Amino acid sequence: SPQPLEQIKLSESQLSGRVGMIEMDLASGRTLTAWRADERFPMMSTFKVVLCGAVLARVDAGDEQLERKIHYRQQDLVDYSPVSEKHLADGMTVGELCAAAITMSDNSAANLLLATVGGPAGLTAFLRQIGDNVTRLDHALPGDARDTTTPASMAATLRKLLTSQRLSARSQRQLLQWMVDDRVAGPLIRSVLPAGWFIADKTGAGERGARGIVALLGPNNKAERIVVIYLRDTPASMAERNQQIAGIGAALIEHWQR
Ligand SMILES: OC[C@H]1O[C@H](O[C@H]2[C@H](O)[C@@H](O)[C@H](OCCCCCCC3CCCCC3)O[C@@H]2CO)[C@H](O)[C@@H](O)[C@@H]1O
Ligand SMILES: *C(=O)/C=C/N[C@@H](C(=O)O)[C@](C)(COC(=O)CCCC(=O)O)S(=O)O
Repeated sequence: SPQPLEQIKLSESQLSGRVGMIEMDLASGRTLTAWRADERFPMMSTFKVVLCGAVLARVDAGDEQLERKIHYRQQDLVDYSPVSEKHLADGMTVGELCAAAITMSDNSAANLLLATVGGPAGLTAFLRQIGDNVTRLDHALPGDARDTTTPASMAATLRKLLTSQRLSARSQRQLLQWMVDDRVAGPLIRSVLPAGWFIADKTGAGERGARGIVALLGPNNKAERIVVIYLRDTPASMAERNQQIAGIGAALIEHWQR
């Protein structure tokens, strides 16, 4: 593979789309690679990690419990509810809702959780409170800033949730574990990663070719770096979008020591 930046450029050329990317040391926030890092991209399902960060902040504050059982009705379900559709009789705990939202991208779970943090306005206020003045949730054509972030903002926000003292030790540990447990792409990624490489992640997909991943990655079985990659405005097949992101991954892996 070529160098990371060379591969990012090749991916834009092949996809006819915009790629946005940050590679960041998790412990320190050192930025290693930045490409369109201040440009806006649709977050898609990647917002679910930030959502559950806000849920954990309420738990830490004494205003929520991960144990608390939420009962919901079939009429409350929205499109794509692979876990939540199974619990109409018995409900789900707030913690289970977060696990379903992050690890399965369960939309009904995310919707229920979003209500608890005061909707999109409430989540946006949470972001402003932790110093993210860029990311916004309002609920995919160009010029629409709704439900968007930048690679730099998302990376900084994820770092703050995972490592700063904004969340309790236990809550940091929980948020990381939900990402380790991703079922959408985690096992697939492991299957193609060389031995010794740690992965935790949340994926996203959307209209007009939108595709993305927020991940922790590193050799020696350590979450050494945050990697955020967003694609937008490409007509490419999902398989091709996946392959291009994987290719950027390969360039990082082959050329890690920078
Ligand atoms: O340094 C040489 C390494 O190169 C290859 O590994 C290949 C691997 O066989 C391939 O499957 C992967 O594809 C990349 C798959 C990445 C999966 C997605 C990555 C995500 C994670 C972070 C956020 C965005 C991308 O590339 C690497 C590097 O060439 C060899 O197989 C391996 O033995 C060796 O250790
Ligand atoms: C989050 O990114 C959601 C993406 N797409 C869903 C949606 O728009 O609600 C779909 C229902 C597809 O969902 C999936 O394939 C699950 C995995 C999505 C993910 O990568 O998180 S819609 O058909 O696009």
